[PDB]
Amino acid sequence: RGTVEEKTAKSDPIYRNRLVNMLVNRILKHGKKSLAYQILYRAVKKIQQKTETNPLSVLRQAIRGVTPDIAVKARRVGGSTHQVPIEIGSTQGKALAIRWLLGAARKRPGRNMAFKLSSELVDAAKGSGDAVRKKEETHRMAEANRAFA
Amino acid sequence: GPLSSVKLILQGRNLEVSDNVRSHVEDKVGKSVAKHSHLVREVDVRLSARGGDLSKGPKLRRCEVTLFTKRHGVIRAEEDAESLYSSIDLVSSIIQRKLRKIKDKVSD
Amino acid sequence: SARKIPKGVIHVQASFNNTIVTVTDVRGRVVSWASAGTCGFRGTKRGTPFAAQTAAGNAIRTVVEQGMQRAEVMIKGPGLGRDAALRAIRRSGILLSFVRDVTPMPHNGCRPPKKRRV
Amino acid sequence: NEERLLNRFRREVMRAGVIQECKRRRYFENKQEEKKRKHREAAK
RNA sequence: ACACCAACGGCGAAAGCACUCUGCUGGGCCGACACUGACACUGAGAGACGAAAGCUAGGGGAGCGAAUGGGAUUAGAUACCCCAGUAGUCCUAGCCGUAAACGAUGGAUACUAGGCGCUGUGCGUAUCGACCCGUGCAGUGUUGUAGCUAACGCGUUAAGUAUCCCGCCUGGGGAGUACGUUCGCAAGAAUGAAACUCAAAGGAAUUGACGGGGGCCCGCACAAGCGGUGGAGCAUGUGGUUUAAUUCG
Repeated sequence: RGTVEEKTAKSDPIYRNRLVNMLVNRILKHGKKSLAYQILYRAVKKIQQKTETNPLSVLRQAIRGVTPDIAVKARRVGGSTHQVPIEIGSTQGKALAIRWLLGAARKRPGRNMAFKLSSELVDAAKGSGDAVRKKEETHRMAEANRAFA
Repeated sequence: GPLSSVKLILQGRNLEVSDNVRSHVEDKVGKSVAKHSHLVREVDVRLSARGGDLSKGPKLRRCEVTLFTKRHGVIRAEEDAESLYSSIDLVSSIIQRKLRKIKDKVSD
Repeated sequence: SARKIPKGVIHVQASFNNTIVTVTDVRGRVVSWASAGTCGFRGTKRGTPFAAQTAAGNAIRTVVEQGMQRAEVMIKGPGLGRDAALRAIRRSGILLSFVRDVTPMPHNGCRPPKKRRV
Repeated sequence: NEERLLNRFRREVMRAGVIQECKRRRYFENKQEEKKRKHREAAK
């Protein structure tokens, strides 16, 4: 098949941001869009309560520390499987960034999803927790095999 | 398939199955795919008979053996012979070539 | 130490599955050698252009006690380890006078062994 | 210096393909006609 | 053992022959009439040579490398892969006499379109000297008319048209085996059946299918996501088991 028709991406409902709307679509599970909306804006009203900066700043600065520049694509030549790394694009790194961020945010227990996404989000903002460690363990594997190409 | 092997499933159509029949099935099929080291999931051996003194047509014994293996696909072999025993030995030979096709194609 | 002269030959035994980056003076007393098996990883990984780059870098990074200006490189043999090694020496950028090949070009001397049939 | 490679470029004058030729066995005119027919037609 | 030179190139009867130089020596091709005057062709049996592997005798032994030995892959591996590695490979003197020893085409003469080539010489042009053009022949190659051929193709180097000479063939197995004999140090080579059995065995071409042969292009086919089944409980269907029947498909 050739290609996908280009893209249509709208901005955030109340902040007019194309990243946070991407994040509210990724936290969506089966159509409950008002509830995912609720979880994200309770996370923003939580992040105004924790520190006192723009949530765009702590969010974008968080996902800069989750986004990888390179990853493992276990490719094949002649039947021989090389673990050769290939440089991932930018918006691909956005989708992977909030991917690991969100799934890792679905592990830290204790309280509702606002506290869970808040806690793993500031752990991304401080280089701790699990999402940026997941960045490292997917980053120190492609670093480990640069002897391929 | 006495032990450790793929799961055996018989089908008997138009045929009252005996001890010597399914014993010959597990011993010829199972003991010829006993030098396997294959974790094949499921073997369906469907052993129907037809014709001759039973009905119109020549005397036929027709076996189909199907292997739902993990190892690169599914395979089936249908042979039609004058006896049950010649059917099951002949399908046993065919499935020997098909499994050596699978194992030998895993190379390098 | 050594004779302390900043000109000296570099030999790169680029094998079909390995590389060796040795460096020696004009007479031929080696001042350092470092190969793909030297720099850590070993096996099917060694003998790739990353191993040529890392083995050359860890080879000539230890001649900073000399600080050789006038470099000249005398490589040998077939393999995927040549061009990354020359990009490594030009990355260190020291006064590479001339690179050259000294590979054994036989004049039908000995019979090379059986073809592989794999 | 610049990142130009004239050793590879000059190398194909007398290629290192006389060393991938000489790893495997001395064999007669079947594979010397295959390699030297494909090589007599690669230069023409 | 002799890279580049190495060429769809040169020579030999074939096998073969390539680092250079020297010596002895074979054979080919071309011209002049310089000579003889049919001395010609083929060749049973015979004789010689005859790749490689093999064997006797003595040297020599770096690489490679049957057998062997170890490691690996593998259910297994006496094999492909890898590491060692003996005979052998080379030479002297012999024996052996077989090869897909193939151009899968015995030799010789005469005759029958061309195109594009290469090699060797000869004549004329051109210059006066290397070229360069046509050619006279001989040899080597590639497309190709006629004709032949079951077809593919061959086609002045015929598988064409004719003439001569020798060999060999008459269904496939059995079987290049048995027996005998000759040769051979042996390995074996040569000559070479039958009983019985089969209705085929073969050749060239076509159409399909297929290929762990290419080339190209689609498909939620894989990859990227998202969500499940397989785990638990239940609903239901099938197989098996049981029963008088667990209707049949």
